[PDB]
Amino acid sequence: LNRPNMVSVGTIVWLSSELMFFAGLFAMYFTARAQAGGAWPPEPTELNLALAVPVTLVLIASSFTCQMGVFAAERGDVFGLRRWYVITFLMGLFFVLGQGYEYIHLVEHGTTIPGSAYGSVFYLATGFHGLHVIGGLVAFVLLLARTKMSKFTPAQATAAIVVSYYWHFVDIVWIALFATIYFVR
Amino acid sequence: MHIEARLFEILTAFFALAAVVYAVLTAMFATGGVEWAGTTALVLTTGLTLITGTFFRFVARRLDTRPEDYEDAEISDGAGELGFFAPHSWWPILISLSFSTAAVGAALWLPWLIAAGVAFVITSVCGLVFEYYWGPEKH
Amino acid sequence: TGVDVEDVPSAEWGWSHMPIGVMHIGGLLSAAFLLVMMRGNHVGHVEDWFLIGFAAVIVALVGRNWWLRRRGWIR
Amino acid sequence: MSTALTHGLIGGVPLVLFAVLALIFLTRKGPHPDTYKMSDPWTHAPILWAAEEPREVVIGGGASGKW
Amino acid sequence: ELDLPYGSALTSSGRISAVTEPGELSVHYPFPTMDLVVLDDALKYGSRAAKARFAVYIGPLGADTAATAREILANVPTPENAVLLAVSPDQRAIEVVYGADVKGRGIESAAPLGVSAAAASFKEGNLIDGLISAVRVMSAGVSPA
Amino acid sequence: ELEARRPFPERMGPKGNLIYKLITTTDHKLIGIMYCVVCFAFFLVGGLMALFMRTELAMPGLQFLSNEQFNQLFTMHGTVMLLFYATPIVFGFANLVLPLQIGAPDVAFPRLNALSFWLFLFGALIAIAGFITPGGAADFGWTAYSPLTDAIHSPGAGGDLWIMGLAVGGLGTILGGVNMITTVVCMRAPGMTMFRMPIFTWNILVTSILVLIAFPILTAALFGLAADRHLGAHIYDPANGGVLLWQHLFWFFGHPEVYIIALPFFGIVSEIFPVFSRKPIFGYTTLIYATLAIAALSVAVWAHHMYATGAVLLPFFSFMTFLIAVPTGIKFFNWIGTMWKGQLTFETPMLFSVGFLITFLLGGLSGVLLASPPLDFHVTDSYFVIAHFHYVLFGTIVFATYAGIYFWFPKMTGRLLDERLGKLHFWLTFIGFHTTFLVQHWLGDEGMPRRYADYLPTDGFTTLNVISTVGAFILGVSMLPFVWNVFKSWRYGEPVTVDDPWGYGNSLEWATSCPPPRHNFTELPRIRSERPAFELHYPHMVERMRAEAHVG
Ligand code: HEA
Ligand code: HEA
Ligand SMILES: [Cu+2]
Ligand SMILES: [Cu+2]
Repeated sequence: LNRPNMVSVGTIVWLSSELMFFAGLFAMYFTARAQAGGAWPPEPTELNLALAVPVTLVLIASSFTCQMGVFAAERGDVFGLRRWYVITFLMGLFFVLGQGYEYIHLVEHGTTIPGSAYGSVFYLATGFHGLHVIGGLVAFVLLLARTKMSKFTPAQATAAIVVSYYWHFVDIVWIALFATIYFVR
Repeated sequence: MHIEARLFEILTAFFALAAVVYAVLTAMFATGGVEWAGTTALVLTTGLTLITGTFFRFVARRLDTRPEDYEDAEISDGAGELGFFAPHSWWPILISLSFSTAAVGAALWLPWLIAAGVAFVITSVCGLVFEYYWGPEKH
Repeated sequence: TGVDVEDVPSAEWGWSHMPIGVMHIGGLLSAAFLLVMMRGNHVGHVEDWFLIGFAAVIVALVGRNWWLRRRGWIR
Repeated sequence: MSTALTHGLIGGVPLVLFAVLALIFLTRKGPHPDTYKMSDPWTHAPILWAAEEPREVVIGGGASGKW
Repeated sequence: ELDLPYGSALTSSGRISAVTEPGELSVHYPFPTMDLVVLDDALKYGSRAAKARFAVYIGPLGADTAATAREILANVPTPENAVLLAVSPDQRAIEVVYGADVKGRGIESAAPLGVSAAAASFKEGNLIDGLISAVRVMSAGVSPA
Repeated sequence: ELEARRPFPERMGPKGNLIYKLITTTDHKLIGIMYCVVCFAFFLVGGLMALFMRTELAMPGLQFLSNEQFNQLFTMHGTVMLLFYATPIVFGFANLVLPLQIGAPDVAFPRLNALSFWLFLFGALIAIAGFITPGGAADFGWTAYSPLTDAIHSPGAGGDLWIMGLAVGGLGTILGGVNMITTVVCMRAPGMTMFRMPIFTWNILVTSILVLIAFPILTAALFGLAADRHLGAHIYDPANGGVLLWQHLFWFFGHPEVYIIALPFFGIVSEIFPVFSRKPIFGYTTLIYATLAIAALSVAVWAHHMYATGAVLLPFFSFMTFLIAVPTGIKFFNWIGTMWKGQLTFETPMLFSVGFLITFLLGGLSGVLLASPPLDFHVTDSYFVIAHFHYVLFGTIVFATYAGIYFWFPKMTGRLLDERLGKLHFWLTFIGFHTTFLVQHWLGDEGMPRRYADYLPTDGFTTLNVISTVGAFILGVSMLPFVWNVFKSWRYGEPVTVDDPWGYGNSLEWATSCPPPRHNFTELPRIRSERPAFELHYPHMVERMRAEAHVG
């Protein structure tokens, strides 16, 4: 029975809704850029492309690690699943820490949320994505803990798969945000 | 799953047409140029429909006909064993109470209440996720 | 004492019955207290509405229960 | 203007309309059948009513009467 | 009508699936609702206290009335523990029949009392009132055993 | 021989039968009942707010209210009526009758179902708990426009609670939509194809897609507004395009919303008409295609709420709205062609459906008139708009909801509502509504804008306000027969020992017991058309049904 997977359908449609949420955020950002004429990144702001690219590379690497974990999960092997998902969790935590460090260095040199119109849209566009990353990390921890406490079944496999493409959605959203904020300007 | 994919593909086509038409017609003939809000909204609505329709198309392209997708199917064709459907549970109301606590702590700016609500949300979601997987107690 | 096992399954395992006169008199005295709380230094009248409404609801509930038990519709 | 007039209308027209429509409708006849009179013959089908209460053919007695 | 009368149909199981027209009822009892409710309450709370089913029959007994009554009692769910009261308002006959398990529990000194109450109430034309009175007195008579 | 029944069914149920089941239940039928009850309670509180508004609006001058109090009153009335009654009553009806209509035993995610219900309830409570604040509830409009909602203007704590309650409720609604989509996609009987399912199911699927499109962008806008109000975040600053940004976002959410609260009720009346006309539904595929067309077009007209700002491209949105006006007319003609040449009997659901037809027709005429920008230039933000959307909203939501209750009360309880009380209720509601909301067209055409707490005697409009208040009090006294009928008929009332108490029923819900069992079915009939219960209960009609299915 169960020719298509039901948790998969649910996760896909919910990911679509979250795409609409990020649509709202992108609209907020794209407006008020057309109002800043000239040096539209204002008085004190300078983005650090020497630190923005490594964290993106780590995020893509984590996506690849998660896909490898999915491959390990499709065959009834739980230990490879665990290894690859621990690696993915660590890479994601490193991304989050790098983003926080960039936040600190950017806030102690000017740009703040109540300081300018650019700081507000920048911080809201990136912080909600960071929150989604933290949610994905929590999901990873819960999935691993659940694998520890019962026999490995196709339901466990399905859980791994749906968590994986949630992570992939987060990664593609970050790619869009990065391309929009650091290159297009 | 042909009709679901076809529905979402029709929606995608119409949304993409409307998006591109609105984009170019605000690039011209508008008081300030591109509108930059409705354009983004329509583009990412098209993206929503595209994601869902593409997933459904990929599922349908590698699946045998189901008893509910085939007329002249018999009710004894679906005989078997369906999935697992949860009986009674009390975790949803606790999840809702935790989320409401965090929401009240955000409405009235109280970071201690926000943190308590977040911790309660984590705890109750853990309880919901582990409910049918805890083993017997090890004594 | 005892109630029916068809109303309280574990009636033989613990205290399961409380007489209805206690509840009726308690409700009436609660309403009386709510009413008597209109004596003091409470200038303004937005709270008298709450007191009167809460007492009226309780009296109506007690009266409904007493009537339906007197006429046999419950019990 | 006409404070008393507006008050009277606002407070009275809904009640009058309610009463009229209630008289028109609630005085009609319901679909419930008429009560059986013991003078006419029993025309309904036979009825058997049980108690359902005790949850889980040799006769042991009897008694008779003729009103 | 014994062949699924115009709306009823046999299903994949042995269950029937009947219908009704948009303005019609499907019970057709020539008694008030608030009298059927009192009879149901009496018939339930007497059986609960007596630990024995109580049943009521209203149709005809156009034969040996005792034989028909004790052939009717065999339709009660648990006939070996049951007390049935049958009334014919055309032949004007009242008959109470028992079971084996309900015997020596106060059944002999309560059946004539039930018949007497039912008759005394039927001599004015109160069928439901007579039934309720008879059920009350017989239920107060029988004891749980 | 004989068969042993009870003199009367059991009235209520044993002690302790509901309270713990109510906290731990995962049964979609009980969840739908809870939806319905809580939604009607919120309807009552919103109606009380409207009654206060009417009684102040009569008799020029401020008699007992204040300006701030009147503002809070219309804000909270609009908010409660639009988001705490209609949007959750949609999912109440869905949870009631969708798995039965597709032949399923249960919904896809039964714990997510309960989570959606509880999120709705607690979000509504959070949003409404602003009246106990010394500043009062929210006092900007229901639309909460751009610079008025910042922290300098409207600095009270009611707006914060408003925002957070809306966010909680929106998450609940999104989860409900996900559940419904997945249920229709996966759980489905082994003979029911997608072009054999009911129009109510089709409309619910479309409404769920619209929900998934519309609600997340409102959540994003609310989070941006909270960021402003609590951190000084320059996002809706008028030095930017912050004034028009908020309007664009909010109306992109808000028009799909008014289409979210219409299509399930179109589906309800399209399920009700054929049963009481003893005919098939006219143009099954045409109705499906009209629903899809409305769903598609509803996401490109949002700016017809922004004609007077002087910042939108008028012809695009005007053409889109004129276009969206056509599938509704096709749907109306299908509903009429269903009743044409039948055997019509008018019980309470059919009566309420005809009232719906009339009222919605007039409201839609007003709307398509309102869709012209030159005319909107005069009649916008007046009582003409109020009259229009009250006609459409009342006609669809209130009338189709009452029709659905009168229709499906037996299928959920095993009892019948009284019909004389239903006729009294219908006529009270009809007279009251057409007395209170007809003169407002004139009221708004002559200069009288919306959201005014007071006016002057030297103006006109002092008799029409009194007439509208009289009608409003009639509408207020209309609810007592309905409430009394439900309260009595739940416990007493004619029992239903059959399937289909309204004979000639379709849609596979009338082919199971009157109160359905847990998992809803003990047997399923062969599925060949969209009328399986009809083909099951009248087997001699299949030949006559297929022979003449195309004459017209
Ligand atoms: C269920 C709710 C609902 C529904 C169904 C509708 C349906 C429609 N609405 Fe309405 N509308 C609202 C609720 C609704 N509306 C609300 C709540 C507001 C304002 C909220 C706020 O501002 O507070 C609003 C505001 C609103 C405005 C802006 C008014 C203003 O702010 O000034 C406009 C104008 O473009 C409009 C137009 C329409 C049109 C064209 C339809 C069409 O769907 C109607 C089509 C109906 C018909 C019956 C046509 C069918 C066709 C035929 C029958 C053939 C004949 C055709 C012609 C006559 C040419 N609506
Ligand atoms: C579906 C949604 C909905 C519904 C059903 C209603 C129902 C009613 N509305 Fe409302 N209305 C709106 C949605 C709705 N409205 C919206 C969106 C606005 C614009 C919002 C904005 O301005 O911000 C609006 C604005 C609005 C105004 C303009 C206020 C202002 O701008 O000045 C007026 C006044 O004439 C009005 C009147 C009514 C009346 C008389 C009813 C009647 O149908 C209701 C009468 C019903 C009852 C009276 C209930 C019965 C009450 C009791 C019996 C009390 C007993 C109950 C308990 C004890 C708790 N409405
Ligand atoms: Cu609109
Ligand atoms: Cu305006």
